[PDB]
Amino acid sequence: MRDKIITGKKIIFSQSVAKDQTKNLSSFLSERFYSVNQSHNHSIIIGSSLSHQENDIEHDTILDTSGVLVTTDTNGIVNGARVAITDGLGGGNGDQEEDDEIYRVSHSSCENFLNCDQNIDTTLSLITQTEASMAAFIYQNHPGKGYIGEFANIGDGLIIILDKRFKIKHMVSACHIYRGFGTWTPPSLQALATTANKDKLAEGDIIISMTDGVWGELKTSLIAQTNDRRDIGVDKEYFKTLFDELTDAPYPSSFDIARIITQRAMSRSLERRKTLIKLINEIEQQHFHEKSVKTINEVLEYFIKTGHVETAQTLKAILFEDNIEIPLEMVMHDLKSRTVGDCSTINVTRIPYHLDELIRGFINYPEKHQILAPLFKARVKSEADLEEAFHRLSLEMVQPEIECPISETHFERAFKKETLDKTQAVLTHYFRISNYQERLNDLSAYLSKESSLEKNDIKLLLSMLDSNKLYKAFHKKIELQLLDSEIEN
Ligand SMILES: [Mg+2]
Repeated sequence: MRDKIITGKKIIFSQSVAKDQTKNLSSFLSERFYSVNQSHNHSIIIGSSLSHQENDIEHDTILDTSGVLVTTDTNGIVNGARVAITDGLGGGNGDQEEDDEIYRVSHSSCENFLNCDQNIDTTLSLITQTEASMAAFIYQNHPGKGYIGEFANIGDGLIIILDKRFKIKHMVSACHIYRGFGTWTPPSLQALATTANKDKLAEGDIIISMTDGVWGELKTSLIAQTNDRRDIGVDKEYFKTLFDELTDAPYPSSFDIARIITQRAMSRSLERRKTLIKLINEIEQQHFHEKSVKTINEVLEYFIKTGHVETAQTLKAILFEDNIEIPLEMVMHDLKSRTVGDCSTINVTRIPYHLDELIRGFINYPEKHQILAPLFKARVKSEADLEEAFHRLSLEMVQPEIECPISETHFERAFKKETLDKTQAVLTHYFRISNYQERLNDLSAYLSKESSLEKNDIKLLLSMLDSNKLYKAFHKKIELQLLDSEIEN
């Protein structure tokens, strides 16, 4: 059914910062982002924080692409999935055919990785036999090893692996290649063909993948820096506190998680672009030419002496974002012509529970009841396992429209209440059940003393239980349980 989801080529009307300064975070997010939901345990938010300072981008192409393919075992039960997300390198310079060409490789790279069936190291080797960075991973369940997740990240992509309590466990950092004086560009998947130097998960774990427009807005952390390689990530203390509004709430949807992170990233993005226009307006108000001031260190002499000491530190923080003498006309014209932001995209993937997927397929495909019946004898160990499983399935929320605006995100339950309550009681009774003809009578005794509503699913149970001519005598006494069903009023 909904086992493969890929984002589409979006084009938005991006206003300027001078018009976005009079808007709150709700107005900025609803005009620039979309939501692509796959289930309660996977969702994607894609948009564009790209904007200009005094003009509007009427055809702002979103050059990012995220995808997901959920894989199943031999019996049709989910046992893994493959996720990939790409960031279009460059583009947005005004050439639309260039933007289409960059998105063409960005979308095809994500789609070709998903449609492959090999491991992550062989899949990449085949497809790398117009640039776009990429970040992908593949998790899958092994018999004695459980979930095994192989990762892969190239460029400005970032991966963060949490557990069920939003506690950080691993991070796959981004990269930058020094190609010149201040020319740090992230490596690309297409560079893998140009160079030979290419340089155990658990249930409920949260794998979050984000683009340069997402984690670049949060508090950063330069992990490593060589002579031409820069490993960068986010401050794990600041990224943890983003989950403080989700500590006690049980089982949140991957959309709600991705919504929290994106809201915080766009909150700092909207404030950083406001601080930049407040700084430029405050510099133009001084008219430094009347006092003949051009050196950046003499401008700091002016601001610190005048009383705008916090306007100076604001300017110093941007100088570090990008002493010696540098003129004013260079930095002002540079800041005026800068583009703020990037295409922002994020995908959150929760590792499922084995029992939750065994029950999910048991509900979706009921004809497989006797096939996967002995599997319940293995997973189910206590009625706390089933109650925990169905409690998680109760709070699951899906999105009817796969792709919809982020403000008009309508969700509803992924299971009907009567479908969950009855299926829980069936599996609960099957566990409470699981020596010749004597036990053949005792099975009819426990079923007789029981008085469960909609007990017609005994035939559904008997299939799981069946897996001289005394079988006939018991099923005869089971047609006596039909009298017990007739007694039910
Ligand atoms: Mg980007």
